[PDB]
Amino acid sequence: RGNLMGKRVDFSARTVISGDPNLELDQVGVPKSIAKTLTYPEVVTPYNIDRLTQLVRNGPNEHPGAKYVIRDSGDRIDLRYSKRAGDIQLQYGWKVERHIMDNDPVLFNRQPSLHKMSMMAHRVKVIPYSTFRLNLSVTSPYNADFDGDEMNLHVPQSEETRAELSQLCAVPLQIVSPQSNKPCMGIVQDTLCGIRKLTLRDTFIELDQVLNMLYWVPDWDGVIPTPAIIKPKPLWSGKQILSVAIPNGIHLQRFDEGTTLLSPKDNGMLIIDGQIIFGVVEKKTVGSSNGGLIHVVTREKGPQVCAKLFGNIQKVVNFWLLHNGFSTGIGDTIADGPTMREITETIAEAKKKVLDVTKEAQANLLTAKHGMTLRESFEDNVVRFLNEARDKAGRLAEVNLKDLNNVKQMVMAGSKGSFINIAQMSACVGQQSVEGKRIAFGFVDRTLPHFSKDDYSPESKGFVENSYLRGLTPQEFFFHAMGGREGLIDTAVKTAETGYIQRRLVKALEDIMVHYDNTTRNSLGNVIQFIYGEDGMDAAHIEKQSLDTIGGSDAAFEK
Amino acid sequence: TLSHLRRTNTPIAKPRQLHNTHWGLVCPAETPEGQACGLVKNL
Amino acid sequence: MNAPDRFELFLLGEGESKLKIDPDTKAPNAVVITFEKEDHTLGNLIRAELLNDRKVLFAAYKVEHPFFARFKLRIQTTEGYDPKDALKNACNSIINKLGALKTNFETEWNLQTL
Amino acid sequence: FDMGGYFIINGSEKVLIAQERSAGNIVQVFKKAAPSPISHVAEIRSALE
Amino acid sequence: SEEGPQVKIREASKDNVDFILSNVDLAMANSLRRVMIAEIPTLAIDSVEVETNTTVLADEFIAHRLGLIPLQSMDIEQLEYSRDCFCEDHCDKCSVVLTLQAFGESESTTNVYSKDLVIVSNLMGRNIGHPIIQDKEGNGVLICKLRKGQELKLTCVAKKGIAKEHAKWGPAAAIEFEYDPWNKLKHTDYWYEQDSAKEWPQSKNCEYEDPPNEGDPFDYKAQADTFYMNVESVGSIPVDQVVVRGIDTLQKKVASILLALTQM
Amino acid sequence: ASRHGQKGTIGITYRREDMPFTAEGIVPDLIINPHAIPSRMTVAHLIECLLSKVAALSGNEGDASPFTDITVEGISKLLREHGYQSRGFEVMYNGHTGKKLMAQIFFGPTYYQRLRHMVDDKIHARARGPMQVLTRQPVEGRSRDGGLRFGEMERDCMIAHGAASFLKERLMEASDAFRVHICGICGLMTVIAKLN
Amino acid sequence: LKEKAIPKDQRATTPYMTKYERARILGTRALQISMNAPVFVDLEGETDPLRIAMKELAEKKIPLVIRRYLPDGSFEDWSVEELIVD
Amino acid sequence: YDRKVPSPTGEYVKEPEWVLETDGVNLSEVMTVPGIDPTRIYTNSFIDIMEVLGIEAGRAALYKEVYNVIASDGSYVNYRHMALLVDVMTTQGGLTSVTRHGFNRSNTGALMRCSFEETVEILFEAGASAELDDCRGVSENVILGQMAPIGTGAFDVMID
Amino acid sequence: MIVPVRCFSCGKVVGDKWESYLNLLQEDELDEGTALSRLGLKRYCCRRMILTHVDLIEKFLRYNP
Amino acid sequence: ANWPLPVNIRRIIQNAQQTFHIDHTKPSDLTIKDIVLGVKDLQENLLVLRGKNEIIQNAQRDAVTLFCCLLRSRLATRRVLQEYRLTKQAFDWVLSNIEAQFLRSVVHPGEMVGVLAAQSIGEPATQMTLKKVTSGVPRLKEILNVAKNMKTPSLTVY
Amino acid sequence: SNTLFDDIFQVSEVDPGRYNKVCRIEAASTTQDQCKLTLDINVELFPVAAQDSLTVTIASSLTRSWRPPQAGDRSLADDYDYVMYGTAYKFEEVSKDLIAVYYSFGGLLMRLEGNYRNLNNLKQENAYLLIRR
Amino acid sequence: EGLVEYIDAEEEESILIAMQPEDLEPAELDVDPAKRIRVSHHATTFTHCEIHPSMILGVAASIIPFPDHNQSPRNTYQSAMGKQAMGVFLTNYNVRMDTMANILYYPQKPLGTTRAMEYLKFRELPAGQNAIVAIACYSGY
RNA sequence: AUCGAGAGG
Ligand SMILES: Nc1ncnc2c1ncn2[C@@H]1O[C@H](COP(=O)(O)OP(=O)(O)OP(=O)(O)O)[C@@H](O)[C@H]1O
Ligand SMILES: [Mg+2]
Ligand SMILES: [Zn+2]
Ligand SMILES: [Zn+2]
Repeated sequence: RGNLMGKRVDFSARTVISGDPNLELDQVGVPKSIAKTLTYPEVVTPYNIDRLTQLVRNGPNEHPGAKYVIRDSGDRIDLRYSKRAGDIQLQYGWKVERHIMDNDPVLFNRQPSLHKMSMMAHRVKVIPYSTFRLNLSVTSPYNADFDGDEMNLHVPQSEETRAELSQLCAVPLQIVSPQSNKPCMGIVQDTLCGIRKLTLRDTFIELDQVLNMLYWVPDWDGVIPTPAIIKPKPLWSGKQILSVAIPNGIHLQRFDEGTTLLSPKDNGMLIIDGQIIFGVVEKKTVGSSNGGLIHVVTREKGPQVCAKLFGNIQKVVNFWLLHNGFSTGIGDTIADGPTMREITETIAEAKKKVLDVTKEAQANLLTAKHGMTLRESFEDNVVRFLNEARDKAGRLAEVNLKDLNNVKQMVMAGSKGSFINIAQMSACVGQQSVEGKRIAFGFVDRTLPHFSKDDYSPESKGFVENSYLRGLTPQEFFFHAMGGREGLIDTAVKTAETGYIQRRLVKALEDIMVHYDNTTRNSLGNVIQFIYGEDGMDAAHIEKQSLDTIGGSDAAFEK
Repeated sequence: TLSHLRRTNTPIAKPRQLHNTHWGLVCPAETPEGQACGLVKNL
Repeated sequence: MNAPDRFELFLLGEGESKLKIDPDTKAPNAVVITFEKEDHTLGNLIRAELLNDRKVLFAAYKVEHPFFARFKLRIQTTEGYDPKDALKNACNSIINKLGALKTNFETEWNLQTL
Repeated sequence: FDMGGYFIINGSEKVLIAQERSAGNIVQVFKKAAPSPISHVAEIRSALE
Repeated sequence: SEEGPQVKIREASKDNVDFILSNVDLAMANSLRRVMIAEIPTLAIDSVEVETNTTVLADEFIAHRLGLIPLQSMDIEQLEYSRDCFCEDHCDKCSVVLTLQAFGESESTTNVYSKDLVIVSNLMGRNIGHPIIQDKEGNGVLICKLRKGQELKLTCVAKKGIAKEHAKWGPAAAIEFEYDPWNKLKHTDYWYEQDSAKEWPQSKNCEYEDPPNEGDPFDYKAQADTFYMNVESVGSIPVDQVVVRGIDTLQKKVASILLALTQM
Repeated sequence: ASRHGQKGTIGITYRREDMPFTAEGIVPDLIINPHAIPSRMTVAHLIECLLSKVAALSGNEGDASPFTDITVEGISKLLREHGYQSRGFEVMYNGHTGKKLMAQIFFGPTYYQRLRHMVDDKIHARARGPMQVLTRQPVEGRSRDGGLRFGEMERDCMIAHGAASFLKERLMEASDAFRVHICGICGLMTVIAKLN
Repeated sequence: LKEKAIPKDQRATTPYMTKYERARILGTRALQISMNAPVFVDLEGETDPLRIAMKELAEKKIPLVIRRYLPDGSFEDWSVEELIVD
Repeated sequence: YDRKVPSPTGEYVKEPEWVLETDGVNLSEVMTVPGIDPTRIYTNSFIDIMEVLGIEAGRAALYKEVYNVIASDGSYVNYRHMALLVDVMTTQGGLTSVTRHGFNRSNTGALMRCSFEETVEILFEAGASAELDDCRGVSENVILGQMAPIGTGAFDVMID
Repeated sequence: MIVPVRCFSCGKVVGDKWESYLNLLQEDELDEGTALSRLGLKRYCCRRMILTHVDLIEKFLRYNP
Repeated sequence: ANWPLPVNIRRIIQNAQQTFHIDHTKPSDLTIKDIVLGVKDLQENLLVLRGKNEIIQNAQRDAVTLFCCLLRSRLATRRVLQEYRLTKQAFDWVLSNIEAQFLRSVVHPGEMVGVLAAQSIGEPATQMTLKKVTSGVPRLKEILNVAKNMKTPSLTVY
Repeated sequence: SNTLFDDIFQVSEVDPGRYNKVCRIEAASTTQDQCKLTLDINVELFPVAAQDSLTVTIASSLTRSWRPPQAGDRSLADDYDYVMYGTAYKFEEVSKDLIAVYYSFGGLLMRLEGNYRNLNNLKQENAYLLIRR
Repeated sequence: EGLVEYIDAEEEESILIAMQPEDLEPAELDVDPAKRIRVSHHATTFTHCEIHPSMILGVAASIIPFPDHNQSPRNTYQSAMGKQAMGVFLTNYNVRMDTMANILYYPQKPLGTTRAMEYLKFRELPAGQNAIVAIACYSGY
């Protein structure tokens, strides 16, 4: 297991990673110190010799350089310590161990390697700092974060291996993932929030900013788009400028909820010939989702064009957002005074409902359905009451939040946040649960020594009427800590069991390959499937489409 | 330093979870993340 | 460890010229100038003053990376107008304005008392 | 500010982590598993003073 | 007076000058503030050699503090960049050498100030290298504290530099910048709970511009032309010189661009 | 990292001119993304910002004690008394342009902690190097100039990609390839081989 | 054993070139070019062996034959010129 | 249970219907009970499904259980991957577990089996049975440092 | 451990102020906000340098060698 | 109605309506025979397995049945004219593009589909994070280990 | 290279929804009972009074990279106060002897309903909308 | 003097504790909305009272500011990271030859402090700095 | 080298 299936390897590197908005999706930022350490063996040809000699003259101490020269005899000339490091006269067929240079195939990896996406080929770009740099839209396949994560880099040593990395493992190829038959990369974080802000009909751009954004797109045609508004002042829309990033010939049609062809609320999406007709751009349009811009552009234009689309969109949106600004404060968690009154009244009515159900149960007037304890019925009813209370208070809060509220902005764009976050921060965090039940009596008939015995009230069993803004009480805080400990245990313990499961799954199906007769066989030749997936289709080239004959009435079918 | 001095260990039916009787005796928040989660406690 | 020396932000290196001028493909009468060892201070002023010029159809400056001190200026001008001359005129107008500012501030400061 | 509470062995400062055990001399009743022939057990772990 | 930008100095002191810059595009005012921060040169300690150190502070700590010391740089144009003067390492024409010797002779703590720095190089009659003291006591920046029996003896070489190389060569501390205090241009979109007027505090500079009128439509064509600035100096250089040299350095950069064209 | 579980690493270092500035000329020592906030749900971070802003302006210590009646409304009343907007927002200008940011920025003093993880204590790269005696495989550890391990999961990942030659290169040419002599009849590497 | 060959007429394997065999063909050709091998397409300012091999694949001048093995042990051989690249 | 069913018009409509859920499994006896629909009865225990209805029904129930586990999280995995797993389990004619008991005991080569679990026992029994490893497996070539018959390694490149 | 020479964010020198500040608190019986005001520290970035500083050098001085 | 299928017919139709500038006012130059016979020919053209013998032909017919159902629903004669004002040129281009995309959608022999399947199952499992029935990773362990005794057996009677 | 359409409408309602600067506009054609209009207007650039009467025009001209007005030697084709450029996305028929046309000026939308403009408003990227007080 | 007692957990089983002394007060509505919802105790027969509820925390969690407004796992994370924070671990650091030591140049006391901190000696020996932090999107680095 | 311990995602 430890020396044959896996082993430590040469020509490897590893370091902390941060992200770079100005790096390309398939590119990786490699520190100079790493570049001067890792070498590629390059055989001198008439094509490369004039460069190679220079590198060997440039020396191993400064990049682009080289560290070793291998003669025909197999002797290695060390350029660090050699009296002949100066007068080297390269002969054809010799090998030069050149420094790793820009646009060189490497394999980039993050060690929880659950995906083939976890190891992807990248184009080297050498950088002046100690961290690995990578594009934001490539974080998702690696599950990468910049809170301190370290990533690893491997260097091919033969041209065949470089071809394998560039023709199979390249990042643009892996855009459409075979699992889930959808793209795995998309527009995230600042780019996504800014793209929603930019696509708004209210967003208008002046001539100077328009020109700078147009130049910012690397493949700009130089044709300044005709401004949407002309006479009172030449005003472009954000959609117009962003349409420059969209390649010509791209058509995207999506209808959302109540979307007319007049799109009154700017919902939905219509794009014709790489120009957006209506709608606000958000996670649906430009995320990893099926039928998004990434899937459509990869299928129609090709993986390379989509990979460049990532960078073009990022440049435009990041520039506009930098000059627009975005922020979040405690003011984004405050709810109106009347809204807070209504939230507390919702909590109080839920408390009254719980109390009345309890008084009913104590009177033995409750009747439990078949297969359920009377106490089980009581528990289910109280839990449902309190969960409904939390959800209703949170919805009150979210309706109260204005469009300028930045948490609501991030949720609308889809860059971060959820409804439950708004509810817990602004209205109340609700009921805490351990092992599927409310907090129990660790003490005799009491959850805490501060309560009376045989107390079943919501606050006694771990209901937090307080939002994170209001602040948890002592008992609420202890109950919440009890709840969170369970999640910490689940992380630290689940990981091992899921890893064991994945190892067994991989060892069970490792030999399963599609042979040249379209069958799916194991090492011994036994047929697992006579055709892969029973349709013979690679999972990446597959999208959900509707079968129009199956649905509807017979009359509509006839028509 | 203080924290390393105020530290316990439980060598091994639900030891890891924060028990009710831990109130006021063991810190509810301070625990290692990883294999020693819940088993290692701080006073 | 890997950090470039701070002096690289303003000192031109060997084989590096301040301005590199290259014709622009996909546009008529347009040029791209690569200001080396320069930052936003010069770029924004030059671009705004170019935008003042009537016969300048396009002017935009970008910094392709925060790591490196350099920027790119794209200028497209009217037929019969060399973009290099447009840049020269923008520079001279900038300098005239700055000199006027220096003179007027000096008079005002001489007026003040403390 | 140093609060002490440690030892110095061969120049290295060393702390003794408290070891948590269940008290002896406590009688506890546990239902044995359903397949087990005995329904309940009462156990005492008597430790000398 | 002269056509173009127009300055009205509201208040002025040796430390701060608060003025109004009129009839100017924003890019120019921003470039001027960036130059005032980064590009106007000063003199600062860029080399320290420690003969003896028995203080509780380490040498790197003290050298960093010494580089942070403000030094007179009014005549800094008569000094030359060390990289731009032909000596082997440094000379009198491109550097100023200072000495610091302090012994804790007193039982009570002996403090060290920037006044305790002495100059060994020949100034050659230019106002340069004198440590800046604005303390009413006359004692400088507290460099170190010494117990009885502790000595610090070292030599500093101060050279010419800019804040874009290291913040120690910083002539100005903080520059206050505001345009359109009434937000007539609508260059910002206010964040509010109930009312932007009530929740957002009013600017002082709001008095200087005429208040807006609700009946009139929004002036789309209008661009920001009047700017309210306050420049505060460390004291290594007078404030008036801070702004004047910012102007001059920006001019020099533009002129070097023009010369680069002529040489192209 | 701040005192609320918000860990992060430096992505870029900006000089004061490039940094966004308030009207007072104040500048952030540190800029964090709003996107860290809504998912983590650490309100106390923003409350620390607000309370510390009031504490710096007033010169009095801020009481961030748990289980106190310190409310955001009162702290914001104090901050408004000090002339700044009650919710801690401040109008800020782009450093590169001088144009007012359309947004108003949550701006304030926050306690931050420098952690024991630094990049230059982590950097590693090997190429060729020292090898362990028994396995003839690259040694372990940064301190020994060792080789990063190509784990079983990584072998599986390369298998899913279909890059067989890269796998053979990682598994022999980069770790422990060796040439040995076997007898055709014996079937075992018991051949005594004198090459010269 | 002997004669596991299948005649070109009645060959059932895919007329198109699999991503894996294109990758191996390009890699082998790039290795050959890197080891000072003759090039059968005229170069146009091209010096990377992989790009030379890609151009040769486009112009169908790579003189290599892919031998595909059916699970029974019979082999079907396709010249790179025969196979379709898409 | 709500249910989508063809209306007389042809359109699909929601017909709620009564459904029984039982805490134990006695499949064989229960489906013979009158008044039920024996064609639609279902168990969450797929082994009973295999016992009562045959191996194909076992494979179908296996896919159903795996799918529901995946879809509880909201996670979606394409049919083919789960189908590959289920067909691998059911291709022997019975339920082969992904365990040292189920798939590691097979006719496959010794090295591939020893790379998972019970390594030395497998190697010893290979020595005693005089087993011959085909080396057709990936793990065998990985141990031998040879190119596996995987992707690039499946076909053979030959000169013209 | 000793007073920072200048405010990290502005660069306004604060190393000359420290001692005065202390005498403003003790001799004059002043509160910290007004003391920082008298020292000319008007921006809170400058105020935190003096207000939150801990002068650990005094503890370091007590060590005999 | 919505299921994962190889070739997105709708996108191809929109591409045709834009590439050839379809005009609704003008009458289509397509024959009824053209539409019906061309769709039949396109069905004949799509091949997953290329054997001549009848069992392989039947297997291919199986493999293409559902996609042919989609093709028939999307390219019916009333739809090809009334729903989209497709000219004959657009129709022929749609046919050829459908064939090309389908042939590009086929699996490439050499895909290590077992390893891909195992990873595709395992990655969501490790991401799983948390009523009357066993669920999640424990239930998955039960399923994978063919555990004779499960925590929550259940029978669903209709 | 001439005018495609002209009319004078009256505003019924003006409604900004979640928009500070843009308003949706409902209008009815004068002298044409069956002709109506819907439009997204920048009210900050041109406010729209309720029950206001406005002249509206659609033109083909008066691709090529946009050039600023420079010296104004280029002559306006617009006595109008509000002009936009857009692209039409759909051309549907609402009923026999009636048509409806959709336009998108940079995401600002417009829908016009009238019977006779078969030759006019042909499908094209080209579009100029003009509005006079 | 019997004003304070030591309570085992086993003895905790048999007692009734109040969180604050104000709970032992008469009752007779108009409240500040921003304050937390505190339950009317509606209970009697108290035998004890907590010294202060914030004492349930350990040394590490006593450093956290406003942890009652934070989701608990983040409090755990911070408790694990304050031990990784850098500061003056002792004032005699120059005297001892520790294998590794890291010390801040200019340590700052926190602007937001716990009342527990005084007994933890944090303000006297801090391990962080009061950095001016802006929350903003700015070039997206 | 073995064994233990602590941390990181
Ligand atoms: N699509 C996403 N949606 C919501 N939150 C996300 C998303 N992606 C990442 N996160 C956040 O990133 C964190 C998840 O931790 P993550 O799984 O990335 O770390 P890990 O290395 O896998 O395990 P650990 O850190 O516990 O050792 C959480 O804070 C989560 O909220
Ligand atoms: Mg993480
Ligand atoms: Zn000199
Ligand atoms: Zn300051």
